[PDB]
Amino acid sequence: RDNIQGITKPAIRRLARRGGVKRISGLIYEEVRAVLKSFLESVIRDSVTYTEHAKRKTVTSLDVVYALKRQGRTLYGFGG
Amino acid sequence: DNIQGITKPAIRRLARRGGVKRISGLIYEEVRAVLKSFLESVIRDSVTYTEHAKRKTVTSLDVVYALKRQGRTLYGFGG
Amino acid sequence: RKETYSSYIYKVLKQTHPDTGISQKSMSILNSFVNDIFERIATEASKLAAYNKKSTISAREIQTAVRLILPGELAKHAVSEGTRAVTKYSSST
Amino acid sequence: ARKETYSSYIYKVLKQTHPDTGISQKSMSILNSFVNDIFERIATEASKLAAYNKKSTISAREIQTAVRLILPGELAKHAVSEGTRAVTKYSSST
Amino acid sequence: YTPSELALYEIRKYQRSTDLLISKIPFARLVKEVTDEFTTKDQDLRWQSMAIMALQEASEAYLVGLLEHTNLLALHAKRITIMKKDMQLARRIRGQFI
Amino acid sequence: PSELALYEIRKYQRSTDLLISKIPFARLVKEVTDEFTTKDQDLRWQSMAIMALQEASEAYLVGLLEHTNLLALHAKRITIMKKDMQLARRIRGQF
Amino acid sequence: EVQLQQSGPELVEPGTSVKMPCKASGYTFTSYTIQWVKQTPRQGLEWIGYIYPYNAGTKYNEKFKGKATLTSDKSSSTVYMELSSLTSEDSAVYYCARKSSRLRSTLDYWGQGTSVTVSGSMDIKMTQSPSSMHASLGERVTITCKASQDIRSYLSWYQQKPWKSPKTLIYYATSLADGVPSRFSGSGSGQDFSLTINNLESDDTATYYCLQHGESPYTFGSGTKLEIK
Amino acid sequence: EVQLQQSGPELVEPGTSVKMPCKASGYTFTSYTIQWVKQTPRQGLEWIGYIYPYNAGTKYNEKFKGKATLTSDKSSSTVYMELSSLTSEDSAVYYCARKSSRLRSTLDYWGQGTSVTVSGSMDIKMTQSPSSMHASLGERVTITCKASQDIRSYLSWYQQKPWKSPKTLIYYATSLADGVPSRFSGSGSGQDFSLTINNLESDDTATYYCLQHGESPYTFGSGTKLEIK
Amino acid sequence: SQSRSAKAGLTFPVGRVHRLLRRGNYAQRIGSGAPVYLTAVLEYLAAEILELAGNAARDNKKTRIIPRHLQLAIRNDDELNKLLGNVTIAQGGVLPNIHQ
Amino acid sequence: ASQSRSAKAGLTFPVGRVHRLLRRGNYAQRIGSGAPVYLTAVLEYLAAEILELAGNAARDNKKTRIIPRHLQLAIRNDDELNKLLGNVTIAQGGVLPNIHQ
DNA sequence: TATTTCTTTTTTAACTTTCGGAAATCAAATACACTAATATTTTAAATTTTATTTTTTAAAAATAAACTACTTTTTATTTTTTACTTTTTTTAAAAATATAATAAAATCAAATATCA
DNA sequence: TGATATTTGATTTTATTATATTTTTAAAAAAAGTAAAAAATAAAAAGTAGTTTATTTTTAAAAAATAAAATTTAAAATATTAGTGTATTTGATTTCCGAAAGTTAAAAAAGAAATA
Repeated sequence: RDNIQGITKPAIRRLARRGGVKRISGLIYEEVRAVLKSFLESVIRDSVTYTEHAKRKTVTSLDVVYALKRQGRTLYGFGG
Repeated sequence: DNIQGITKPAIRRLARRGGVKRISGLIYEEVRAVLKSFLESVIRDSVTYTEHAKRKTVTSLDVVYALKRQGRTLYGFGG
Repeated sequence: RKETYSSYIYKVLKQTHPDTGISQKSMSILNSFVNDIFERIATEASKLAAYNKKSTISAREIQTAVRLILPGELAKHAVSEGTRAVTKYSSST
Repeated sequence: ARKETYSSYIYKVLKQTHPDTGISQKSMSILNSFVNDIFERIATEASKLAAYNKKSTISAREIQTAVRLILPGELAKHAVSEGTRAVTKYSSST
Repeated sequence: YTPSELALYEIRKYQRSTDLLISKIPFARLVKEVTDEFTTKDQDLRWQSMAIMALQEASEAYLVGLLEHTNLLALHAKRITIMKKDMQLARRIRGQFI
Repeated sequence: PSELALYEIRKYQRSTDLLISKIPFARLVKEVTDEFTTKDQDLRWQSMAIMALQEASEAYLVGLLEHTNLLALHAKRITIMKKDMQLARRIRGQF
Repeated sequence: EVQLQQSGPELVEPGTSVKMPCKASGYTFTSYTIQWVKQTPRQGLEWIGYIYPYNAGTKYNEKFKGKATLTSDKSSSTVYMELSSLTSEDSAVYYCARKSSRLRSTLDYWGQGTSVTVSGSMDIKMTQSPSSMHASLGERVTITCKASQDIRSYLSWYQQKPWKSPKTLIYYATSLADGVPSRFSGSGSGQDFSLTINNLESDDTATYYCLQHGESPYTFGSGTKLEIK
Repeated sequence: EVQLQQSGPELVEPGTSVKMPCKASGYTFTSYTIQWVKQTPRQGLEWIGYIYPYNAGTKYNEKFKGKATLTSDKSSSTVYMELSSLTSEDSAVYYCARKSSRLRSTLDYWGQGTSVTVSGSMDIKMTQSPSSMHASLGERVTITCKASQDIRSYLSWYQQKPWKSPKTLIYYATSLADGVPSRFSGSGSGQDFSLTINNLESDDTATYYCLQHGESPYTFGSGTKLEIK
Repeated sequence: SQSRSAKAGLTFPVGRVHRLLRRGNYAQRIGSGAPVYLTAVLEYLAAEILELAGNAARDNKKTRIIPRHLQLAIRNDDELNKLLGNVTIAQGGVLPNIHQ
Repeated sequence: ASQSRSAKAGLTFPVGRVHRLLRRGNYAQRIGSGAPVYLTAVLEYLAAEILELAGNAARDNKKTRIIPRHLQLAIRNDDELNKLLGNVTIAQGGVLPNIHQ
């Protein structure tokens, strides 16, 4: 259906199992979806600004790293 | 002691400004420890800045720069 | 001599509220604000230029820096206010 | 030299501590990013230190004081010891 | 085994692994949907594969950290069920609304 | 009692004064400075530097206590306890 | 994009309370205030008040102090408006409109509006001189909005078609709104402001309003009907 | 300005377990490991193990596994070592010493020590060449500690006066420990290292140990007791 | 000799911003029209902050702007709290808030 | 003969390239001759420390290759290295095996 | 305590040309993200029971707050000595700049081993 | 056992090093004026101590809410080839801005100044 629904409930259960969670309320899944959407919106806005400044029509892996570094979340392993 | 100079009423006043309705008894020593650790970090950076400039006095600008180094920017004293 | 924005902040205020005043400490606060925002935008513009193998800061670097630093409608109004100034100055010069 | 990396020197440094141990491509990319990140951190702090004191030169002392601010605890002590020893060897040759 | 035992086994299993837990194709579709609302005037933006991979790595790291803090808040109130009310509180004590 | 606490909360949020005394804080800052430099070099402290450091310290303490109070209400309490402050510090992530 | 979804028409007896939902989608709820406006034939457009969902802070037009009450629910991105003790004149159409917190901003997007049907000297007087005018299919038009006291540039221009929610044309007295044809142009500052339609069209038939937001109660214009032959 | 306070001497019969603390003050408690060392006259100094307060991670010597257990309490800033199933040979002096997590740093501060009395092939063996030597004042003295296997530069020199805690002289085989007169010098790499005392003094009478921390079990030297006549 | 700021229609100085950009180690060459843009943006931000602070000062029957008015103006609206999220304003107090 | 500056100071990392990156990086008008050598020594020390910790981590798994998991284990298991890299994500690093009742 | 007018009075900013350099600009060869089809399987969704946990109520316990009355500090006023920051001059020392000639480090495949 | 992924040796474009020279900073040395500290002293608020009350946190149990398991269809992600049309990147040329002295004129920060 919707693209947010593509983040299936088993995936969120796996993500919580990595975080050390034993039990999960039923209302968590929509909240996790909202949190992911907000994070993606911020980072993608910054990344698209970086891409459009360079007069490019593709978003390279360096724009994402620069956007994440702006938001204060440095990411090693993809350049920069 | 100099840490005991930060008295119980002062901590209660700070808590009221935070909106706290009633304070446990073990909070006061924990607040003293938290304040002391904050001071150690900020004063370490400030003293490093002061000694770089070959000065014997800590100016109002050294504290501001030490604060800004840690993402705790302060307006009203320069910079 | 200590350079400050105080002389300009006084005249900018007089346009909005011709009677209110600014105390010394609140003017120090506003001066620090202006310096801080200048530093932020200039640093982001320099990073933008360095990222793109360019050796000059232009109005486009500053525009993109404003769009990255300022949030939302606040950024939208600063772009239009800054574009009006570059246009009028260019025509006069 | 179209693309410049530190990978040639990280191999040499690793081939001293662990002659047998190798390193993957992703790990080398991570270490390249780490070295670039720390370089830009210390250089930025040194530039600010020179700006605050109305000096136009980044000397060895600006770099020392920048290392002391960025690196925490016992990293700063050993890093200052390592840097001070390299400048002494460089100057003794010249 | 028992439901309590299986959760511990799953926790240990998913802490050892380093691979990505969200599927690739749905996340790519979500990224393209989100980017369509920033470039919708007349320009369509493409996405490199490595760009989406970096974005997904960063997103999953952020989500795992947030869920760890949510679990801490759940343990604070003497519960083991993480609820909606302590994800919102973790989201706000950290401050960063990303 | 239950009413007076609200009055103090209302009064101390209106003011902008420094809630910690000045001389004890100056003594504490001069004591802490020794652990970093007291060997042969004793540093001196400008008055305005002390004022700036006090303002920063009190702002940090007030914010941490607000987050602690938010934590106490999460566990359905009115008393803020030590575990609340420790958890708030841990979740904030910076010291 | 941004839409302020609004409920359907409601009929009710006097002495009663009614709630209207104004759902907001396509933007961040807390960044913008929600403004409520009522439209009648007798009084034109009146501004009721606003709520700021970020801190839940409200401001009320003194004529509606008590009759209108705003609450906001951050969970469902909706703002509710309560009219109490309904009276014969409380019958009108009620729009919810989005305004940013920035001072230069105007009421950007409006809601469809609910039709509710029942069965203060220091205001800024907004004098719209041409009450109506007939024009052909491509000459130019000028509409004047004078203000009693000085409002610097916080004046925006609105076009409202028959049986439709208004549309923003100008804001800050010179700036062009988004997605607005370049022929529309506004000017003026201080006391006297003007709007101009350069190339008249078939789709330019509507009532044109001037709105000021420099002072505490926002006072709309008086209206201007323009028929094109 | 760091002190690792340790409890007083305690005498136990065989079979009753003992708990000894390491109260640490003057430093950030979580950033440094706490190392535990046993000293006897039959074998000399031996390394039991360490605890890392930051993650409560432990590592033990092969001999002492099952005979020692390390715990930490961050709230009280205390590290305990507990011995179980005691024997008359457990009678010794147990020092608690701090070592930073840095690979290069050594056991830089030692506790006062607590004295209790009860009433490996692949480990590198470090060999000190002079077991004892006499030297007048102002003469050069050299001590050699060879290594069974290769250690790059991880070797430190310790001076222990009679019935006192050891003092750190040189770490990383060349670097002078903080607060140590420049008369002391270190040299060597690989398997051959040396300690040199340039100008002897009245109080330079003590035993001098070489300690290597290159491999998993840390092994002290045999000992070399300088004497001055 | 018309000044650059008056030529652009601003109050804040364009020449001083050009001098601060060149001597600040930002780029090798600072193309013109960048001081104009930055000066316009700086003037806009300062004017917005000042106008909100003055509006807060008038509502308190005060004829002067004190740090508390500035703190109120910044914390009372979004997009200015976000811009100044990490900033402590001296003598500014805290925002009045109580919990249930 | 010509001796490289890194060989002159006894380093593996490049002193000349660090000098060049400082000159074109817009940090200061002038760059002293001692700054590249200091910075190169610090960078080499930090890289060697992390590499050797990661190698020790790799050995304990009976592994010869270093993968990002070993770097993540090396940094997160250390306190000062964790403070230095407090807000840093490492691709494919996972999370520490941390469970608490 | 701010807010002025005046007066300085150095100190910047504005103007003018002369050139060196960087940025805009087509054009071309190419790398590559995006579709379509397929299919084999891995994963996810849905119903239903049950088994674990969270919420509510009632008593018991721990513990903070509120007076009340005294001490212990702080705070404000002068004040003197003492160290420390700031300003000028110069002169020794160090970095910028240019130009060949050198020495190193990306690239491209190969050779066998390596690891997981 | 298997075979994608890492370790290696030779070509070659490209920095790195070296050598004179000129400028320029930054490190002494002598004043000269702030500005922090350490005493002395009473007003004057602020903190400490103690007991009792009155408020809340904690505990144990029973009713309730709800999430994890177990199957069992059903939907969809992986992987692999196929074409295609787009957009990225690299090289040569006119255009065009920005730098670099030298200079002249504004303009902005300090100061005793009047009134506010």
